[PDB]
Amino acid sequence: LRAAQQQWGNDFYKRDPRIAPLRGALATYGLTIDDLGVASFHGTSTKANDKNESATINEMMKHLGRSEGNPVIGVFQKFLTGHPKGAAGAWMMNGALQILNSGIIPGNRNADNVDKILEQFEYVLYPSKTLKTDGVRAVSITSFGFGQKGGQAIVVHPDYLYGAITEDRYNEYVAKVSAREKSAYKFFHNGMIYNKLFVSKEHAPYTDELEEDVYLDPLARVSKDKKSGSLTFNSKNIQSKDSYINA
Amino acid sequence: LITGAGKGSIGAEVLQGLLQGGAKVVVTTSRFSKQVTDYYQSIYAKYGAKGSTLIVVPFNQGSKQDVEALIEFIYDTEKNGGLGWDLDAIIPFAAIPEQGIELEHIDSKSEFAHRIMLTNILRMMGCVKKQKSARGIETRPAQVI
Amino acid sequence: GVATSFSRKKARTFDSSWNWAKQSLLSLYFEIIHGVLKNVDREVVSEAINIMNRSNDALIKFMEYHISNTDETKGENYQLVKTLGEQLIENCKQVLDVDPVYKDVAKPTGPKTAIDKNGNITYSEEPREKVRKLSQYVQEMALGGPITKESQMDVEDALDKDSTKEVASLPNKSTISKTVSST
Amino acid sequence: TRGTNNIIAEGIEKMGVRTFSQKEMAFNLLGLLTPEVVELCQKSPVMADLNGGLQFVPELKEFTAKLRKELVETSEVRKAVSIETALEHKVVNGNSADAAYAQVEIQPRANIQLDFPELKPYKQVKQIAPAELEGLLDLERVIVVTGFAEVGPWGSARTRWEMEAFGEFSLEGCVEMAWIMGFISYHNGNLKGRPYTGWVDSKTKEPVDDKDVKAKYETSILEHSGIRLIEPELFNGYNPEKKEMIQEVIVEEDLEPFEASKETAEQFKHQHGDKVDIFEIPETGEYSVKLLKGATLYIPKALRFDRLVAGQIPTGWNAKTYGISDDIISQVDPITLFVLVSVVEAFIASGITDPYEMYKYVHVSEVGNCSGSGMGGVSALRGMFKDRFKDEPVQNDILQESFINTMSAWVNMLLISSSGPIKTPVGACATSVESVDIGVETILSGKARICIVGGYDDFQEEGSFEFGNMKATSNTLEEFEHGRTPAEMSRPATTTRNGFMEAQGAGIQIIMQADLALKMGVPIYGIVAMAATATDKIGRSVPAPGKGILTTAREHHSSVKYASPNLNMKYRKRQL
Amino acid sequence: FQKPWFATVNGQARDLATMTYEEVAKRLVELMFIRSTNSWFDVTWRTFTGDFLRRVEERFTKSKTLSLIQSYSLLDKPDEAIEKVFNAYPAAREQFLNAQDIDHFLSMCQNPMQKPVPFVPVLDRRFE
Amino acid sequence: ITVARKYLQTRWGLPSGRQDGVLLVALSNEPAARLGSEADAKAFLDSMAQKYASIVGVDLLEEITKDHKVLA
Repeated sequence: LRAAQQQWGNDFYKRDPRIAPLRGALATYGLTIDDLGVASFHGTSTKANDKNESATINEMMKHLGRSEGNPVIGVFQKFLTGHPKGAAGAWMMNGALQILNSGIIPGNRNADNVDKILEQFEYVLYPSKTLKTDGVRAVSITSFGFGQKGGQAIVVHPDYLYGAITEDRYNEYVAKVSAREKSAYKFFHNGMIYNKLFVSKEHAPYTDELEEDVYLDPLARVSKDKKSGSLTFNSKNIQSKDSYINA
Repeated sequence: LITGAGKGSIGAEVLQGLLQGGAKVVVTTSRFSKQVTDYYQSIYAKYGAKGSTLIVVPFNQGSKQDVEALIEFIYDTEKNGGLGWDLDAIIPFAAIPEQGIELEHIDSKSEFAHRIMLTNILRMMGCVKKQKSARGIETRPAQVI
Repeated sequence: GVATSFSRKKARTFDSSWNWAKQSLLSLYFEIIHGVLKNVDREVVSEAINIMNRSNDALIKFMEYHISNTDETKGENYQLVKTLGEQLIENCKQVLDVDPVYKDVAKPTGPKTAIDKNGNITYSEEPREKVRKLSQYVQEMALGGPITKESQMDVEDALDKDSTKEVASLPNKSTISKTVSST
Repeated sequence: TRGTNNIIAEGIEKMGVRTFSQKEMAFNLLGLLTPEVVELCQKSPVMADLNGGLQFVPELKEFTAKLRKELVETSEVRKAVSIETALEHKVVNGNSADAAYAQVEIQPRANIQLDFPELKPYKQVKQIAPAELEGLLDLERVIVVTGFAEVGPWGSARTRWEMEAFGEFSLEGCVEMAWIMGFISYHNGNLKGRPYTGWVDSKTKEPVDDKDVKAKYETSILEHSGIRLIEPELFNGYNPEKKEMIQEVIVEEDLEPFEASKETAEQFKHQHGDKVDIFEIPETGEYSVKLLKGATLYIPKALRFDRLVAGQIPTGWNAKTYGISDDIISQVDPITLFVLVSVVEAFIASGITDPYEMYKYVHVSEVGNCSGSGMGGVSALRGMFKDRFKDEPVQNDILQESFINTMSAWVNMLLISSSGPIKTPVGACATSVESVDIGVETILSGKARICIVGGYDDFQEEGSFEFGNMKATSNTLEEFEHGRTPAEMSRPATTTRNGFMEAQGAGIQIIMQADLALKMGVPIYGIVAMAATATDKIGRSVPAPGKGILTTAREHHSSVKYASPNLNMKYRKRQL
Repeated sequence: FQKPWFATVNGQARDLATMTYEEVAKRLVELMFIRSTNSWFDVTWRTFTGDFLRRVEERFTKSKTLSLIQSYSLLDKPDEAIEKVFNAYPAAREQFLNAQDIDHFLSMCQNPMQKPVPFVPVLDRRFE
Repeated sequence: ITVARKYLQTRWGLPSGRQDGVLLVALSNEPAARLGSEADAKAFLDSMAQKYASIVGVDLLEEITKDHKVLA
């Protein structure tokens, strides 16, 4: 059943040459090319990069049929944070998630003047000020590195996921998440105040003399201990009939 | 060319007008900052009409050397690092606030202020005259408000 | 105070109206949708003027896409953006291949001082009772007052009532026979 | 003209004279530039009275002055009489009857929030995506982002987003910044007699109210985060203006002898041979070392460098305050501290408070780590190549910390305890996206159901210099020459873009199977719906950008007459 | 015992950092406001819960405004007062007690010049 | 290490194995930077020989010619 779900829901475009990766990526959630609202540019502030990257983003939009008049709105967060080589993509991946969940597209506040060269790329819009929109559907984080190390990632808004699940299930989920948030707000203000945020683990979940038994039972899972109250593997849950029954 | 067009002034209201009409304008600022650069990019991205262009330069109407340097950078061919322009209007609104200075108080400040507000304005008109003239520009007067 | 300040390398030039225009508009747009600008505010008229001041074959395809793609259904605010949008799209079509213009639409004001019942001196800038357009301001000027002794037209504005309607007016050249000088 | 002494404006006007707003005078002035009056000027000088009749009012000075006096007096008598009738009341009618009549103002405190995502009513949810989608997707193969955090120039994901999206901090902004930067420290106990519970200036140990943090610290907080001048304190003394180097010289005549240990004198003689004499000083047991003519000497000198600005972690950041043990601080390379702190902060963002809670839902072997670095351990690298070369004391396992995959190792050894996959990416300036690719794939192959993804790199002396040699970074001397403040030297897509600004930090996110996320009940911040890496073409310039990644848009249009049923969800759903 | 464990909400055992601002205010009124005599058994205990509600306002307000509990007399109708505060700051019903406010609460329990609180707020060293 | 013992012996009266104790106590308290003044180095040897003093339990012109002979 899972494989059928896969064939028709998840990977229907894998073996199709008329559906691009980018196309189908969006298409699985009922999203069109035009739905990719924001492009998180690598924006290195170098002459080489910024032009190339615009051109290449422009072309991937042009080829896939982006409606004339609907440009991608590009952010360039390197303007605020700088360029930490490796940590670049991640920082942009964060800002992308924050954009998705806020509907706010921040502005390249250091765009005194958009390079006149870039006018040709009619599918790109370079904002100098923050736009609070009524929604963002998908961001595109792209980054380039030395040695022809190119890379793209498409992040789609979370609420499209909940569409594919039963109402009773969704409701059950909201319940758990709510309880977590409360208990995490708890945790966070504790560790802020008392500098307890990082707490190094001084033991593994398994005793040394139980280490191998755990690695080998695929159904072995942790339970709260009585004495310590912390999460350990029990002798009674390792290779148990009960854990084949309840699985 | 417009001097004295800082934020919150008759200057900046005239500047917004000019830009809205598609003019090509050089604005002088005395306090050239990020804070001030950011002001003008804001102003341009709001009123910068088709065919308009704003150029912000740091400037001190009190310096003979700045007066000369400025309007030279305006007339000099782009190749030579200039602007390649020819002025049609000059609005020398640049000044310094003298208050609580009576006759017997007139000193260093007022003499300097008099320089910015009169002698160097003369010098400035004089400068663009030489440029135009040294180029046979006899049919394109610059209006001085 | 006479030290030098100007250097050529510190000059900053601003060019890209082509880009700020798409931004200018995509901003008026979310702002109406979010109801920061309501159809009464003069700002929608001001901003209309600035958007028209930058007609591209390209700026048009922008508003065209974004305006034609708004779901009027979604809310009362959405209809407004769409209607205004379409109006604006129309105007830009006309002002294409037309000189940009300086037109101040801001509401004209006058001085108002008031001293508290507790001696608190307060200053406001109020709208002039009998002045609303820059048009009316010119008329006010030409009449003078009684204090200038010896010598040495009604064009009802949709102004603070219906912005979209005034916006539709923007592209049209006013014809006048009763020259204000003759007042 | 009134603008940003107008108080008498209304009064002067009360005489049939007009005063003007600046927009009005500007309109008036602009009217002199109209073609009509311009040509007028060309015929003979024009004079324009833009003075709204003030000309006519007699004794204007004194008249003016009177208005001002009458106003000011009316103000001061009115305010003096009221202040006295008010004291007469407190006398006649007691100050305890008027004390229970003032209201109490309430002042805000900072309530920093985790800012989870919002879950709409399901009714609205099902309106977003097509109804056909329900149960179409194998949620075991939808990769979802569950948490994230960063350590960087602008604080954490929370404070940075605030600055990026808004440009100023909130109360929660400053209070958090002041905390990470070390300005204020929490205190709960007795403060000089009376009990206190709240923030304290850590330098003075005096109490600080939330509502004051801004006035007291922000001015300085701002000066010491983001892209600013390189603070040598933060980099073992790296000073771009006086950069240390040694030069080789041959000693032209015998140096004067110096005392040395026997072990040490022998290390010299081993090196120089014919060109050094060492002799035992019979009384002390130690040797004299005399460098003869011909020997080789290293004489230190200094170099002025171009790159003066970096994006550095806010000044006063301290892995100690996030709660990291001094032993780890010592043992580890700075970059591992960035990584450690964000892995923690990222699990917090995902509502996973104890990592071992994963092992309630998953098997030890299905939690992985795919975080990567471009260089990573640049600091231990130096201790190995340079600090050894000087015989300076340096650890015996700096080699450990120099590796790129050891950051992920300490993460697993201190926090996670997984036996899942451990694939570590090196992708230069894209290790972070490539990391997500690798992450996504590892979960889609069944090898992991949760794994850590992200990137990290540090800014150090030799790093910045070599970038300057590749002409890659922005020249700060030149940026200054152009009137550019440090906060302004990173301007992508700009006409004047001039090179990139270097920075330091780390950023990771936690990714998961959509199905598992739902079951655990963690937040869902987005769907990773695609991730790709692509090489470019034949070349000879390694640092060059290319269009390899354009291939993610590759589809074949040789036939597009009629609609593909495949794209149509309604179709697929029936088939399922 | 005559001193219950404070952080027990409708029979549900729990800790002080796992209550919400509402639950605590309602627990405070529950244990200090004697229903049968429609009276706060001690003025300090009315004073206490006032200081607490004031804190609730302080935390959850965004900008500065003025207190909804101008005088603690308003606590003489405890239920009505509580609803007034939390109506204004609805968020306070959903969030656990801020970590820093826990310290505060426990500090007030240690205030002399107040009738010793009628419960145990904390299992620790001074539990005797 | 030569000069540091002739100081420990001149100004603090320490023989062969007693100045061995003062050097071992200074090795556990080693400066994290090189001392600047020779007077700073003298003051360092002082407090180090008194930390040795209470860990062991014990309490506490030719130079003109020297300058000339150097010259010769």
